[PDB]
Amino acid sequence: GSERQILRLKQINIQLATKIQHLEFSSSEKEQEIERLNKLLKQNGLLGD
Amino acid sequence: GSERQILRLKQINIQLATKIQHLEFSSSEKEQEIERLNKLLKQNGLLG
Repeated sequence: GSERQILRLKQINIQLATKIQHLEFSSSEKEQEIERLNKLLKQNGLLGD
Repeated sequence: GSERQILRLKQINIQLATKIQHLEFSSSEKEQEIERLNKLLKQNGLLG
């Protein structure tokens, strides 16, 4: 149907909105690991000066 | 009518799909940054 696109898009967009939140969490976990590693390298003299 | 509603839903859909592609790309960049930081820790004897 032409109008039949309505439900399909609605439902895809809900799934994509959810997937964005999962990907934001996983991206944040990786940022926190990067910060942890940068601190370890800095405390050990390996991040410059 | 329905044609305008559909166009708006398609606009939202591409904005969401673009954001997902960005987060997948940035997350893979971050995994590479983690691998490089881990290699430098291993090389300096901080990973056993």
